[PDB]
Amino acid sequence: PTPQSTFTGPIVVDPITRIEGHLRIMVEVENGKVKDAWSSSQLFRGLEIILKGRDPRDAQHFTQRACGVCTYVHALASSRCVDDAVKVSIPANARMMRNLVMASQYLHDHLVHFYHLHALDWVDVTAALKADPNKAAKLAASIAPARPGNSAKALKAVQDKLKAFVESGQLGIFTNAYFLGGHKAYYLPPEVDLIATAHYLEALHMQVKAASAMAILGGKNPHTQFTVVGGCSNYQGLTKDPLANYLALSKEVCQFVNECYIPDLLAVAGFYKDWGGIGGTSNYLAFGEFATDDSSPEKHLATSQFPSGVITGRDLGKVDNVDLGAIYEDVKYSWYAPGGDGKHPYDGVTDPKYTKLDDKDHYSWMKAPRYKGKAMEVGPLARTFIAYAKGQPDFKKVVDMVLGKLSVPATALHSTLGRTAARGIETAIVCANMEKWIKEMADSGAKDNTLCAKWEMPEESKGVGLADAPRGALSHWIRIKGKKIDNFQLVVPSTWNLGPRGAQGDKSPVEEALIGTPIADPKRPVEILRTVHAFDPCIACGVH
Amino acid sequence: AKHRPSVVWLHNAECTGCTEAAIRTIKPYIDALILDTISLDYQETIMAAAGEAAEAALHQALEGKDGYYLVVEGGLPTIDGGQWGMVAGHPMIETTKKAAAKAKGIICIGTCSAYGGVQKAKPNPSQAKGVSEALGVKTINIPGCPPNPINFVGAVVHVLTKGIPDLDENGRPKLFYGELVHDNCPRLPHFEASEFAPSFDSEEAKKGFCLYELGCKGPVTYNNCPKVLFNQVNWPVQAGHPCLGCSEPDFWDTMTPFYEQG
Ligand code: SF4
Ligand code: SF4
Ligand code: FCO
Ligand code: F3S
Ligand SMILES: [Mg+2]
Ligand code: NI
Repeated sequence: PTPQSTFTGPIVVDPITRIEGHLRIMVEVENGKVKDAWSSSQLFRGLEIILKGRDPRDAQHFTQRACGVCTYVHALASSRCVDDAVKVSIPANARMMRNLVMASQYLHDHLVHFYHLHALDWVDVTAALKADPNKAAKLAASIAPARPGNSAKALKAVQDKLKAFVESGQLGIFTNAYFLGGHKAYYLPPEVDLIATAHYLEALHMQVKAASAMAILGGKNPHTQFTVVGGCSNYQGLTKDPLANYLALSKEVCQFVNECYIPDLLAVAGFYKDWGGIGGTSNYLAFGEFATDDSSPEKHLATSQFPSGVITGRDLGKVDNVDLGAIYEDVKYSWYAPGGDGKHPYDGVTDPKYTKLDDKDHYSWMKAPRYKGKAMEVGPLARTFIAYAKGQPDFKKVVDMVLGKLSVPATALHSTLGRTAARGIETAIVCANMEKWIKEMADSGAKDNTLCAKWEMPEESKGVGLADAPRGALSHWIRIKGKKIDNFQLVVPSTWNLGPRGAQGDKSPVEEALIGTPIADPKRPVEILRTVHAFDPCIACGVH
Repeated sequence: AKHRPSVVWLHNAECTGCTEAAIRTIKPYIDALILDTISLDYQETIMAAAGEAAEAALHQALEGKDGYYLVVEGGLPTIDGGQWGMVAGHPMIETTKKAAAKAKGIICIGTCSAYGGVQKAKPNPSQAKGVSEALGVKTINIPGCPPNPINFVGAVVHVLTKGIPDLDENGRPKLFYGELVHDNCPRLPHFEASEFAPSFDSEEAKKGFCLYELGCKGPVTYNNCPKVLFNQVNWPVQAGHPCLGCSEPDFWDTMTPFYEQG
């Protein structure tokens, strides 16, 4: 069964490594199981305060720096936000190019997350040295497609590289790893660790290609520079040779997704089936992404190919429509001044006020986003459930392929294992659509190269820009006054997922998912990391 | 066999775009770099250890017998004794100060660590500062938001094999920052001829005319973007968008509004 100690007391993990930003997690453990938790964000920058009084056209360039991991997504949200405020509808080619760059971001972001941020919570790299390459090559034939990088020869070279590294005594990024000398919560046999490790190194090279594909349309990665009010500036991105290169690179990345990422994910989930009953939550929100009509926020919600919606109490039989007026942020348990609770983003208030470390009344720089008083999980799992419930064909096939492979019910997905599987699921679906989306833009741009519409700056107005970034529902809200930024508020996926308690003391998704976490070894609490990393935390995003 | 020089990489007030930029290197790739060339001994984004185990890894690295080089990403929030930016319960200013003290060299990756960056922009609510200003020490600056991996890895390799490179008035290596973006721009003939796009939808824009009227800061920005490109495929102006001047100090306040020359 699931290794669990008898430990009773507190555990603090700071810093949480292998995420973006600065997170501090506190838990109370009783008999080897978490009974209470706190998600404490440790850095404030204040982009919302900085944008006040500035040119609305500049907003996208400031907000993109909210995060360099989910690069682009904020530039996109700000562009959509300001496009809505000036009431301009972007040309079809601009919609297509914007959505493709988002698709490329999904591929890059999820590949890096699984291998470079999450995998070391499930894979014991040092145990890879115990593996027999020939036995690993044979096992690789029984869990994944045939490929030269999985040969005994290739796996031996990886092992030999790793052995020389470890024998140097300079363990670098592996220094003091929780898996050193063995750990009861790590289940994988040495043969699987070796396979996973070879792919870890391959992903380091593959992510460089995924970034190149994105830069063809985006100008550069990190931090794209091709979006403008009314559309895009990259005319070259509509031409033949650049889009042929974009397809070739994308096809390489997708081959890696199907040959390595999904198979590695499935193997790992197969060994850790017990994690299908740990770390689940109940409410899911998604604004949707990849819309066929982005002429307004309403059209975005309704035409997103990855559907938008709201699920409550795990009821996959009732997907409600998103009510953008029902969103608000609380600050009761956050480091902000009193009187800022229950604010809708259009009326958002960012007034920083610090108290002290581990103050149970004020313990995070993140605000607490709530929907009609309920905490909402956002991200790949939310999107997957919403799409599955609505019978989205691509999601039904893939979710069912995963359930059929793991021999588990769909309810097993309400968990840390499901959350991890969901991220892989949508990566596979984006991959399946790349060739279709690229062809649509190629044909359109060849026919007519309009890429940016005409518009006018209003004296006064407001707007909202919606997006479903790799981590979930993203929204930028602007109030324009005197042709300037009067108020600008960001409500980011990691704010929904990892923020603190709301005005009712109600736990956030991550705090709630941490309850019931078994702790095999209090000194090396990998289980806490597994669940937290499953949400793919981005703290600079969360706080901005 | 051969001892690899120890590198400590700290994250302060940053977006992690600089870390992301670094792993985009292809000469060499990041794995070859950390397996063969250096010993990356602390890096929160990718290191296996967490919490106290990670803090111990840092302190083991700072006490290493063979010394270490320091890379700093992000600015330093100084308001309220530095408490708006913490790691392991310590103010970022305090941890960087401690690590800078015995460093063989200090490299600031990104405009944030070099000059203060985005959080420093008016009204600067966290009273953020660049490393050199906050610590009172000279630093090797590799600015840009984020800088090109060719520039960062180039500087690291240079520092470990040839010593400190020649630096400009702003601490930037002349090897990479000795030319204006504008001087190597393929649209320079349009500029000379006064052929400016008046808007992004215009035929002038479709014809690839100079973007100066649209705010391009290339003429006052030192970087190698048009020469080396990003991701081996593109750069902003090639993508039809003006340069924001992201490698210049306080560009957030000196280069805005981005779409104007005023
Ligand atoms: S310099 Fe730019 S890319 Fe690098 S950390 Fe700062 S904001 Fe992020
Ligand atoms: S686009 Fe910018 S860098 Fe290129 S020539 Fe015109 S002003 Fe100079
Ligand atoms: N994905 C992503 Fe970043 C977060 N959280 C944003 O938006
Ligand atoms: S915006 Fe920055 S990346 Fe180069 S093109 Fe201008 S210096
Ligand atoms: Mg906000
Ligand atoms: Ni992010």
